[PDB]
Amino acid sequence: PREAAAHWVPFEDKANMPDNVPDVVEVGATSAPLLSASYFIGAKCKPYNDDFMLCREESQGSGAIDCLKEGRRVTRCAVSVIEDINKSCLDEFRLHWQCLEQNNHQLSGCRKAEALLNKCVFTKLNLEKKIPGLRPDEEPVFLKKDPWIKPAVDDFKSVRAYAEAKKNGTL
Amino acid sequence: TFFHPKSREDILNEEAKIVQALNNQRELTIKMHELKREEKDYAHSYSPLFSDPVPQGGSIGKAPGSSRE
Repeated sequence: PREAAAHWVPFEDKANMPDNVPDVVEVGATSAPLLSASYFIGAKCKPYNDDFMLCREESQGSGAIDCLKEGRRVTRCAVSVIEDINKSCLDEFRLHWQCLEQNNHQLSGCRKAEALLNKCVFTKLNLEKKIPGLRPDEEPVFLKKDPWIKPAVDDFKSVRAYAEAKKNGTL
Repeated sequence: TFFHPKSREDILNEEAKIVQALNNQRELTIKMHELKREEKDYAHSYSPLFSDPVPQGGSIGKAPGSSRE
């Protein structure tokens, strides 16, 4: 839809959901940690996400009311991913999304924290980052050694952590 | 004896053939007036290759849930 125009007053609604709709926790993460956990959500919630979208498409208009079970599953899978991150991989995750905040949510300014986080989640949770649609001939941009595009200032904490991890063989 | 007119039977037959041709042209004119102003196909009237009238719109933000039959 279009954005509002020329005047607009926000209005909330203090009503509760009907009782034939079970309750579901929300995700609760803001922009940056969710951008950091996007690929790990996609690695685990592919079937649930595409089932949600397929039941929306098959409904042909009534997707808001026909797809509630499916959306609840999607929300729960995402909450599980972020709970696993917080339980196990919180320091690297926080490095990554604070690094995203000081940039303009450009993942090109955060590769040194991204590497640590991807290693951590691949070892503990067994979820790896993959950019689909590519060929075996194409290099994914998050694995390039020397890119053209680099941050103005590389994040300090991430640099110190990358250095320490290379000195301790964690990478 | 100089009078050698075409006989009555042949005159009638030639006139009958003429009238048969005229009625044939009449029935052809009626048939053509009826084959026109008769509903034609979407392939014959608009588009013989892309014969689907159903529009598939934009593609840049295609929402699942936008198609409808």
